[PDB]
Amino acid sequence: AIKKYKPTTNGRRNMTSSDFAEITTSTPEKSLLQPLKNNAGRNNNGRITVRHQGGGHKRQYRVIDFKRNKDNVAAVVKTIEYDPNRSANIALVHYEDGVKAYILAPKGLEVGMRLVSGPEADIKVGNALPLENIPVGTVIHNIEMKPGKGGQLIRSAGTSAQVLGKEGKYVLIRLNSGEVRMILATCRATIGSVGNEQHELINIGKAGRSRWMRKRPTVRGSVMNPNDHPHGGGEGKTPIGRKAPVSPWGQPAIGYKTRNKKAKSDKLIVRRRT
Amino acid sequence: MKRTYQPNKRKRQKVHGFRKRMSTKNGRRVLASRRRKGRKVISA
Amino acid sequence: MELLDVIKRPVITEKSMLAMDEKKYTFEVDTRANKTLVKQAVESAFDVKVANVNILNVRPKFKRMGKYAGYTKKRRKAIVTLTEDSKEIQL
RNA sequence: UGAAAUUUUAGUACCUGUGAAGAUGCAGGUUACCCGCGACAGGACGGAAAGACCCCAUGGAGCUUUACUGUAGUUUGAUAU
RNA sequence: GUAUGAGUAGCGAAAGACAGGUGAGAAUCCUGUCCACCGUAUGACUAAGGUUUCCUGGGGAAGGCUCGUCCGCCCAGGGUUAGUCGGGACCUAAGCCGAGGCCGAUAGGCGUAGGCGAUGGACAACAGGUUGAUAUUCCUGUACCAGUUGUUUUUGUUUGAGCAAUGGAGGGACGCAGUAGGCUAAGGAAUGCAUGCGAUUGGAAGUGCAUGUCCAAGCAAUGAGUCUUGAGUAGAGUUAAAUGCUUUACUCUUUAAGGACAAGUUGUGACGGGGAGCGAAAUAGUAGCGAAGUUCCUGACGUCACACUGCCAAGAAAAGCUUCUAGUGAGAAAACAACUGCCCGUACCGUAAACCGACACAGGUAGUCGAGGAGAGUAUCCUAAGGUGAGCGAGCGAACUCUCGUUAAGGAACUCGGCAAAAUGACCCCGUAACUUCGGGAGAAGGGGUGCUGACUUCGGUCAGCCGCAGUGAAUAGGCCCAAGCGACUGUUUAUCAAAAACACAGGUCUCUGCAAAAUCGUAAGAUGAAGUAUAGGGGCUGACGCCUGCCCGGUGCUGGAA
RNA sequence: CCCAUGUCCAGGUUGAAGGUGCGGUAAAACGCACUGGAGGACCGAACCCACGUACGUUGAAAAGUGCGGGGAUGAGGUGUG
Ligand SMILES: [K+]
Ligand SMILES: [K+]
Ligand SMILES: [K+]
Ligand SMILES: [K+]
Ligand SMILES: [K+]
Ligand SMILES: [K+]
Ligand SMILES: [K+]
Ligand SMILES: [K+]
Ligand SMILES: [K+]
Ligand SMILES: [K+]
Ligand SMILES: [K+]
Ligand SMILES: [K+]
Ligand SMILES: [K+]
Ligand SMILES: [K+]
Ligand SMILES: [K+]
Ligand SMILES: [K+]
Ligand SMILES: [K+]
Ligand SMILES: [K+]
Ligand SMILES: [K+]
Ligand SMILES: [K+]
Ligand SMILES: [K+]
Ligand SMILES: [K+]
Ligand SMILES: [K+]
Ligand SMILES: [K+]
Ligand SMILES: [K+]
Ligand SMILES: [K+]
Ligand SMILES: [K+]
Ligand SMILES: [K+]
Ligand SMILES: [K+]
Ligand SMILES: [K+]
Ligand SMILES: [K+]
Ligand SMILES: [K+]
Ligand SMILES: [K+]
Ligand SMILES: [K+]
Ligand SMILES: [K+]
Ligand SMILES: [K+]
Ligand SMILES: [K+]
Ligand SMILES: [K+]
Ligand SMILES: [Mg+2]
Ligand SMILES: [Mg+2]
Ligand SMILES: [Mg+2]
Ligand SMILES: [Mg+2]
Ligand SMILES: [Mg+2]
Ligand SMILES: [Mg+2]
Ligand SMILES: [Mg+2]
Ligand SMILES: [Mg+2]
Ligand SMILES: [Mg+2]
Ligand SMILES: [Mg+2]
Ligand SMILES: [Mg+2]
Ligand SMILES: [Mg+2]
Ligand SMILES: [Mg+2]
Ligand SMILES: [Mg+2]
Ligand SMILES: [Mg+2]
Ligand SMILES: [Mg+2]
Ligand SMILES: [Mg+2]
Ligand SMILES: [Mg+2]
Ligand SMILES: [Mg+2]
Ligand SMILES: [Mg+2]
Ligand SMILES: [Mg+2]
Ligand SMILES: [Mg+2]
Ligand SMILES: [Mg+2]
Ligand SMILES: [Mg+2]
Ligand SMILES: [Mg+2]
Ligand SMILES: [Mg+2]
Ligand SMILES: [Mg+2]
Ligand SMILES: [Mg+2]
Ligand SMILES: [Mg+2]
Ligand SMILES: [Mg+2]
Ligand SMILES: [Mg+2]
Ligand SMILES: [Mg+2]
Ligand SMILES: [Mg+2]
Ligand SMILES: [Mg+2]
Ligand SMILES: [Mg+2]
Ligand SMILES: [Mg+2]
Ligand SMILES: [Mg+2]
Ligand SMILES: [Mg+2]
Ligand SMILES: [Mg+2]
Ligand SMILES: [Mg+2]
Ligand SMILES: [Mg+2]
Ligand SMILES: [Mg+2]
Ligand SMILES: [Mg+2]
Ligand SMILES: [Mg+2]
Ligand SMILES: [Mg+2]
Repeated sequence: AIKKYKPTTNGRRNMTSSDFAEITTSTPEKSLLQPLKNNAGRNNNGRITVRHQGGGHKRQYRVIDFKRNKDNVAAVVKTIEYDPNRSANIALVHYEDGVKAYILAPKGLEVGMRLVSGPEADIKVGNALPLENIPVGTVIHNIEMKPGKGGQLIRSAGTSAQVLGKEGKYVLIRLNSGEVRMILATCRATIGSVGNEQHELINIGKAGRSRWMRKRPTVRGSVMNPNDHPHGGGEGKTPIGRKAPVSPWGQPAIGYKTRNKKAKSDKLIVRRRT
Repeated sequence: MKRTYQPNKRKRQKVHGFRKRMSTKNGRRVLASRRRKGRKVISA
Repeated sequence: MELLDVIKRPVITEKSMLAMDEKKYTFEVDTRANKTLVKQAVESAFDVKVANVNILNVRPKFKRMGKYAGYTKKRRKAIVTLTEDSKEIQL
């Protein structure tokens, strides 16, 4: 659940966090840890390409098994662990053959569940099946767009998609955004919804906490200089003073769509949203 | 009052060293120019 | 290099004479000579048995005559200690 | 022990007047023996900076936009693959 | 080049005095005595940087803000010793280079394999002595690590000991905060011990004074303690294999047992070394000699040890190393003796006169140690070890300027403005408002106590007495209150005239983005976004929280439509 | 500004969540003690910063010093690469 801190200090005032009740341990799997460096929004040229990123706490990457292509044997859920890299929690699972892996933790997952993957797996939270085998109306997550590539869609905490129907070699899906689109029927998905639904409700509370989470301050364009931002300049506070608000590089910032107009995936997107 | 020049042997060589100059075409142009001018010391 | 070329000359100073009293002799050696090579060269040249060789590099020393200024040549100094029951080097 | 800014040459008063219209230096008159030392800062339109204010130059630069003319990108069509 | 200003400004934070010596010449150089200064440093070590500035003997042209017989200066000689210390022959991070390769008017850009790259990991020696200058480097003593030869002793030679992968594994291997415990340094006291001395200024042979009051690494024995369940069965895996490792179910065990760690202690290292002090000539305090080394108190975030606990922001890699077989294999292992072990750095300065600041410059310079009294303390004052007296001085004691002390009566009348200064300041006790988001406000405010000596104390007091103008008697320590605007808050900002109401901020909202996402860097390749996936990411605006956020879609943008 | 890897923050103070005990109830909520040790928490050295003022202003200094001043476990300081 969400615990609210008493307003002992102005910084702590109105702050909330998770109790981490679901988390069963704090010792990740050594075999599955990998090193990660904080790119801080800088590409191979060393230029800042994405603003407002950098600093914050050190992290280790946990190798998640998005593919769920090990259908031979059952995987027993050993622990539910905190993952610094993603909003959702992960689950360490042991395959009966001794292979250890991490998966996303679906809502309602519990230690001891014996998950299975493959066409014949039953429709139970945490199981993985090709979309063709998942009955309509089912709630799923960790959907892959191409067979064997591994789950890409519906992975954030609390997210979920629903199977609407079949057609041809494609399966009709409503994604978490409300967009309805076709996805290749041989793509896999995990039954259920991503756990840690409460994540959205956390109140960060103070600037230092965002800095921990690797967000650097965001400076409004209206308080820059004209050579810095189209909104920059002007005496005193100023209105936008343009036809429409724009990003630092002149791209309109309200309502202007950016999806490529000749996207190949229009043929598969049935109903858009966002 | 910390001043601009903070000596450091390694940094001098890595930035202005002979091998650094030779690693790039423009660095070699500098060496050629120093030689043509006749500088006793063409590199750091 | 030739063993005869390894050792250049002795060093005669107050410190080196005190060392002789302990049966260790100081020699200037080729700057590229390692103490193992120095040991071999001393043995061949003087028929003595060497117990240990301590080598050190003498930096070039700045000097100036009149309007001109430069540096003395760099040197390599090796202190060779003979074993007991060994002949002394006579200079 | 030992600088510096400044400096056309100076044996370098006051008043009233004159004058490029605000004079140590010009006119009339007055005062004043020669050379310094310790202090003050009224003046030398004192020094420092070829005024930043103001105006001018068919000067410069940064910035803006439904100024003019272009243009990177973005997009649409024809055409080749 | 030389004047003027002008023999003028300045001679760069601070205490020196005198005697003696040296010498042509001395405030300035040496010696001595007293005095003074720093002492969480102005002491002791080190990294960088500097690069001979180190030592010895000379010199006084120039440099030194004076002088100079002297110097970090000039002249001549000399000085840096490593299997163990730091680096290389070990490992890798960020980053960099990059066979082929990708991309690209040229040049080139990018990048795989593979490498480079410490600030990190790994890794065998310490104590004392010695020189004018080096020392975990030389010497003495006592070790350890890797390896070679040889003697001896055991055991194996192809039903084969042993070694052993570039392969399978284990391990290395990691955050922050919080106290608690152990141990040792460190510190203190003693009518503990040892040595020396008896004062003349009135008193003291004693509970007087001064000084000292202990030693490695290694080896052996142990050890405060710390962590950890341990077996068996049946499977399944670990590209081949494995007795290794991972793992699934099932039994038994789990106040334990077994196992893994462990500061430190004792002994030996030590018939050695240090040590107050005594102290030689033939010329010093130097050879040399050399006593005691107890008890008690305090006690470390130094070490056990990131051990335990808690927390969210979730806290490197690789090698070394340990195992497993696969392979390889006729030699192996032990003890002993002798022997081998390369390159680079090693001087000296280093909170500075030797580094960065043009200077022998009131500035800046990472890390370690950093004592005593009072004290919470590394604050503060005075001191220990130790270091230093600041590279112009001698007079005089005017104005004026600066820095500082005091000030009758008044007490903000000053002034743009209480600017500056004054006042408050420590600890203990009593007591403490509006308002409030219930946390605060709050050290609100306003008061009281503080020294010394006895007595008694339950040890914190209390009672009694004494002294002064005054008892945190010095130093170091908040002034407070009422009210309004702005910004919620801690933060950030114009290095060098603006620290703010400006920026940020948590929160709100709008909007883009279905993943080769949008966005951005780039001609491209390739990147970031993200090894993330709509509870995510980018962009615009607003800015905690509370109550709220009205009307207008005609115009301009955006979005949709398609006759 | 950022990346990787180290390192620094004397000493005091306050007392969040949680936990235990006792009350309380059908069980609770809840109350009182104790324990516990949170915080862009408090006071304050080193450290970092630079608010006021005097002086300096051919400076000791091409940005400082004296006296005060703010932060000082963090959005922290700082070293190396
Ligand atoms: K807050
Ligand atoms: K998370
Ligand atoms: K902002
Ligand atoms: K503006
Ligand atoms: K030159
Ligand atoms: K005129
Ligand atoms: K005047
Ligand atoms: K300009
Ligand atoms: K002159
Ligand atoms: K003159
Ligand atoms: K001399
Ligand atoms: K070494
Ligand atoms: K290192
Ligand atoms: K073995
Ligand atoms: K050792
Ligand atoms: K011992
Ligand atoms: K040395
Ligand atoms: K004390
Ligand atoms: K002290
Ligand atoms: K002097
Ligand atoms: K006088
Ligand atoms: K005066
Ligand atoms: K008055
Ligand atoms: K108040
Ligand atoms: K009193
Ligand atoms: K105070
Ligand atoms: K503000
Ligand atoms: K704010
Ligand atoms: K407000
Ligand atoms: K401020
Ligand atoms: K700002
Ligand atoms: K609001
Ligand atoms: K936003
Ligand atoms: K707006
Ligand atoms: K915001
Ligand atoms: K409208
Ligand atoms: K409209
Ligand atoms: K000041
Ligand atoms: Mg952003
Ligand atoms: Mg602005
Ligand atoms: Mg613009
Ligand atoms: Mg504007
Ligand atoms: Mg306005
Ligand atoms: Mg050496
Ligand atoms: Mg006239
Ligand atoms: Mg006139
Ligand atoms: Mg005349
Ligand atoms: Mg004139
Ligand atoms: Mg003038
Ligand atoms: Mg002009
Ligand atoms: Mg004058
Ligand atoms: Mg002086
Ligand atoms: Mg102090
Ligand atoms: Mg000297
Ligand atoms: Mg000398
Ligand atoms: Mg002189
Ligand atoms: Mg090493
Ligand atoms: Mg490359
Ligand atoms: Mg090539
Ligand atoms: Mg070692
Ligand atoms: Mg020395
Ligand atoms: Mg007497
Ligand atoms: Mg196999
Ligand atoms: Mg301790
Ligand atoms: Mg040394
Ligand atoms: Mg200095
Ligand atoms: Mg003192
Ligand atoms: Mg008065
Ligand atoms: Mg009075
Ligand atoms: Mg008034
Ligand atoms: Mg008045
Ligand atoms: Mg004031
Ligand atoms: Mg006092
Ligand atoms: Mg503010
Ligand atoms: Mg503030
Ligand atoms: Mg400024
Ligand atoms: Mg300011
Ligand atoms: Mg605003
Ligand atoms: Mg604080
Ligand atoms: Mg500093
Ligand atoms: Mg600043
Ligand atoms: Mg504060
Ligand atoms: Mg403070």
